[PDB]
Amino acid sequence: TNLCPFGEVFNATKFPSVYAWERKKISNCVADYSVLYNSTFFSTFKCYGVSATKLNDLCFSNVYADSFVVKGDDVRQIAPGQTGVIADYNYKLPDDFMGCVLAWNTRNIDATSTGNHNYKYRYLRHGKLRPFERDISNVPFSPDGKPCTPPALNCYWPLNDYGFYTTTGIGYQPYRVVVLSATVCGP
Amino acid sequence: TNLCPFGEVFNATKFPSVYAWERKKISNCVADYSVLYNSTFFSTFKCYGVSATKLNDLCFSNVYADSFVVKGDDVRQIAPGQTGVIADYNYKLPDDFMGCVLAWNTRNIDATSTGNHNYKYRYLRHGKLRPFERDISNVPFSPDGKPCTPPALNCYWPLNDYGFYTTTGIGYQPYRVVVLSTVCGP
Amino acid sequence: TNLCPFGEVFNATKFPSVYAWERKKISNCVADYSVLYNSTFFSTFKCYGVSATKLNDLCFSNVYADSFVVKGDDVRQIAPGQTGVIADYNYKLPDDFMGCVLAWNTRNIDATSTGNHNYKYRYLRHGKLRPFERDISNVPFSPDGKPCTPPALNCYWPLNDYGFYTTTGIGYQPYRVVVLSFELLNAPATVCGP
Amino acid sequence: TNLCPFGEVFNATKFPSVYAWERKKISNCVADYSVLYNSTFFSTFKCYGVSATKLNDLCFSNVYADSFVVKGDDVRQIAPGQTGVIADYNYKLPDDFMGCVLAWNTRNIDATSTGNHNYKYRYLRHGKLRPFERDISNVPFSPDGKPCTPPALNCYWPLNDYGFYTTTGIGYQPYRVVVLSFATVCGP
Amino acid sequence: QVQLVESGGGLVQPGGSLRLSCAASGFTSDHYALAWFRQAPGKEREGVSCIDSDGNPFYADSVKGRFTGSRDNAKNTVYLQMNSLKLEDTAVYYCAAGLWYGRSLNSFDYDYWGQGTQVTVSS
Amino acid sequence: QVQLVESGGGLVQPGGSLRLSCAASGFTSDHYALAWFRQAPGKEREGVSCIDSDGNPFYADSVKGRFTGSRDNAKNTVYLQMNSLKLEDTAVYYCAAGLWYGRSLNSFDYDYWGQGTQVTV
Amino acid sequence: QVQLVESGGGLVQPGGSLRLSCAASGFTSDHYALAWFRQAPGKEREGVSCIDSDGNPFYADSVKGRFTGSRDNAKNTVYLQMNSLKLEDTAVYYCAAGLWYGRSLNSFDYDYWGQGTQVTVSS
Amino acid sequence: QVQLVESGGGLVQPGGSLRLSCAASGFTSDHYALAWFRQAPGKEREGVSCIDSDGNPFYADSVKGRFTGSRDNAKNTVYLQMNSLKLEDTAVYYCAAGLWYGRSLNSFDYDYWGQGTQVTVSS
Repeated sequence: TNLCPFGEVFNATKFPSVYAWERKKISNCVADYSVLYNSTFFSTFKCYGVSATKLNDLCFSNVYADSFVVKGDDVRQIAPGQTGVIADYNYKLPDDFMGCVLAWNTRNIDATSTGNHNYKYRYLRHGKLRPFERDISNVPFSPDGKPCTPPALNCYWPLNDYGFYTTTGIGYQPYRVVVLSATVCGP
Repeated sequence: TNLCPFGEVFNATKFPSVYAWERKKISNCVADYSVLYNSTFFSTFKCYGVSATKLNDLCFSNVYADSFVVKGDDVRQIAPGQTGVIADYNYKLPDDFMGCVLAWNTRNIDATSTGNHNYKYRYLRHGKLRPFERDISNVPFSPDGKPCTPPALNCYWPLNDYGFYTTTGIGYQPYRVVVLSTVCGP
Repeated sequence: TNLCPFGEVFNATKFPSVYAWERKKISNCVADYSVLYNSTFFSTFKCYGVSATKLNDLCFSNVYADSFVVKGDDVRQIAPGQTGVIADYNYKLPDDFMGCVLAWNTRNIDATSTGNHNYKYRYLRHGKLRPFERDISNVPFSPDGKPCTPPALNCYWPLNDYGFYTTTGIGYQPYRVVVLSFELLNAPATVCGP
Repeated sequence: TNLCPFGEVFNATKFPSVYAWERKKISNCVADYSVLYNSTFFSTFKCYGVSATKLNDLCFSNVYADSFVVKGDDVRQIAPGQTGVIADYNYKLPDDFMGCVLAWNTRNIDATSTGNHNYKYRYLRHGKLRPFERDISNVPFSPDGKPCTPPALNCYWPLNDYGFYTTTGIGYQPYRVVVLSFATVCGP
Repeated sequence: QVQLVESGGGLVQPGGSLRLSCAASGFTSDHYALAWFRQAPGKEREGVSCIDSDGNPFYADSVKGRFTGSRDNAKNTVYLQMNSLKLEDTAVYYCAAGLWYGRSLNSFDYDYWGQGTQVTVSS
Repeated sequence: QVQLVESGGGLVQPGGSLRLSCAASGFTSDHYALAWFRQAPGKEREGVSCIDSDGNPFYADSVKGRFTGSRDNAKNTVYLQMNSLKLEDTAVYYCAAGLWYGRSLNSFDYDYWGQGTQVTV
Repeated sequence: QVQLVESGGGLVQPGGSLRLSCAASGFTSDHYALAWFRQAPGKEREGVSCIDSDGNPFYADSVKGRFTGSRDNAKNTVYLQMNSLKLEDTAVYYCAAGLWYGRSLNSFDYDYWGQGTQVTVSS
Repeated sequence: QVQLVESGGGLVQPGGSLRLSCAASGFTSDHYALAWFRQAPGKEREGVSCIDSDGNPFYADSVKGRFTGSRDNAKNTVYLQMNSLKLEDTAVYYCAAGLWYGRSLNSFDYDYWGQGTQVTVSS
């Protein structure tokens, strides 16, 4: 009877960095995906292994929504078979994934003339991520594996920052991504 | 509550070569895929993009079954994203495929001590195949495209032969493949 | 004794399109490759399988220089193992290549505020190119291969044009490329170093 | 002048495993590589980035020869751009490599009906090898990095053994490899 | 490999109409969406229209009501009719497909790009 | 990339028991099928057992009723318990995976091979 | 991509001669050496003859003095003359290419394989 | 695989000096050339300095006499000394490696890019 709380994730005031992505579990509701693909709010709406039109004719146990933020040239890395720093170290999707990817430009809220460097992503890690694996540790990376703090030789900090100004192209502009993976049914 | 005509394809005495593969249309029936994987008749039973256990809870308009025969080393080419002569020129599957692949050894019925060369495959074509495209032409291939005489220079026949003996290993033995693409589950 | 006529190729006023690239044979001269690597006239100077420094201590029978013009983002395709329209249909390098690639920006001579579309490249062909193969034909491409004239359906022209304006970045800006090939199999060698 | 002591490396009675490969420095001699290419002693003689006929007219400071032994199916990994257990963890070649690879079958000398497991190769390491990098350590591998002795859980030995019998095909048979990398070694 | 070939571009006058075609040759997938992109000198290629996997098309807000795109089922050609042209519509138009069983109006999602057909609106 | 690590092989006498473990490394997908293979010296690589994509396991007819294998999905480790050993079960045992939903092959046409752990009787 | 096409196989009698052709429809991108392989039912693929890229030929121990192989310099065609045939030379013959300067008569060094033309010397 | 990690960037004041380090990880080749690039917000990535595989450096005209870069043979590290700084030198600096023998001051020839350490010049 009750409908799924989608606007709580889309009308959300604050979004986290990619490495600290968040997942909200959806259960015991009727999701009307018809209004979503027919809405121009999203510039990117990609569904893998299934067309969104047919989601209205399926039931599911639970639906998961991973919310995070990356720049444009790194939105394509949220995809099966894709490699790269965002896919290797921050958010990996399985090649047999079945779901949808949603994204839209947010230069209006995440870009400043001074530069909004609050958004960080991981560029160093010991081994890549499993699908849906989440490494939010912030211990200084080292090649030898032996823990070091200082900014001395062969010791680096693990997270790096996105630089979001207003002059950059859509490849460097912030996009807000929401990935979607018998209680949650169609109409 | 009509049943799908499955046994008519599996217990079939005659199977075609890969280049001339055949498709049996399934319609107006209830497909119970659960009973099939519980049978040891297939040595190879791989499903792509869906689990066979959940197929029992799905409806479809029509189901297509492509029957053909290749050797072992050429069974791996029957797969999405796979390349090779069988996939390039004989039977190409789409990378976004959703279905199952079935195979089993048939050395006992398709191999002879002299060599059973009735099974042929295409190794020359002008361009690769689209998904589910079927080229059963037997015109002497030429690079220039101009039709020529087959024993002439730069003029070859398009089909080659499988040699299926009893003395060869299981890599060279014939396997019988069936690919799966109102028709509901129970 | 006599010096190699390099400046005739580098200070040459006019350069051809990529698909119709031209090659000048160098013979019977002393080539000093040290001055070239030490000169900033080229912004891109990439040598494959050999260092330009040791060419100054080497002999060759004849040296070949392929001159042509492509845009910035497509200079990366002038390399062994590189794919793409320029490598597939206009200029293919062999994977066992041993030589050097030279390039430099020429927006001052090949870019206009209106657009210089005189430079064309091939984007359609029936089969990719062999190493050093050159197809300067201008026949309308067809999928079936059968020749067609009609610009009415399923028949397209093989050449497309570079649009070189002044406002675009160096990725769209014209670079004038000169590729250097060698040869030794001829028992007498003629192009030597100092 | 002095001739190069090649037979000392090729007619050698003892060859090391791949992970413990050895390199012999050659200096102060005239190598005539033409006589080698014309000899049937090697079944595989592949040269990368250079022709063997023209090597006879070239000078070098010192010549290096890496000797080791692997099976047929693993000979293909001794090549630029090649991956695999032997190439990743035992002997890595650079993509810009310039030299020659020599090999020949030695089932008559390195295979027994009982199984010759004396030849070992590395299948576990923390990170791949640099070109010409050599890890002859034999410390128990661990995924977590924490050193462990007990071989029961999540702790494995880094080396594995080749089982070389006479009944297996040439894909499983031992071959003896000699790799050559690169002014004392000149032509005539 | 994969090939996209645009055709139909040329010099037109304001208020007029144009038809652009682009055909896909090599496609080992089955459910790819097809879209049209335009780029002016010194600007980033904007998403003009994006047609679903054999279904409904989507246009950018800047061309809504003026442009119409569609696909062919038998062939692998998408058409885009450009009505009521303006002077800002001058650009080099590209077709792009991408292999994702969905739709997007962003340039960074399109694994496979076509070629440049010039569209000029002058007098 | 992906790596398969076998463990548990050793010398036994007939009638005994053995357990083999195998661990998978590269998880570029989630519904991978896992199987066990053996090959005697100079013989063709036989399919021993195949465990579904987190489902039911399947054994070859020659070892049915004698062997039992299964995996843990959380630990991504496959185990194979080998009861009632014989002398014909002597072979070099291999771990292999494969990227196909539910039931999968018994033939050798897989995608990822492990490393030969020897079992002797 | 690369493609090799064998031709010339057929039924012959002992003591005769045969010539087999193979065409290299692949890229000249490298300095590839080309070789000849045969395989009988239930046996391992033997390296028959190998002609390097530099023009030098090499034969297997079993056919030395009996077989002669060569390449076409202008085109990409390798020939194999088989003189003084026997019944043990019966096998399915393959063309193979390898991307090095030297030579090899081993099956595992041949990254690119041709098709199979059958040669029978029975009766 | 390949990994490039820049280090040494930070907030500085005009007239000072800086040293930047970047380390190479997964290079299966031997003589790859190494270079320094800088990218201001909304601007095209400028070539700062490029040191070939043989150790010889090449600088852009805008930093000649002001910048000094060099490589370490033993360690896979490239260094860039930045003397006589200005406020227009504020940019995100990148190291990039290219798989040839010579030099290239162009961004499009490298295939392997670093992650980028920020350099800010304030007062």
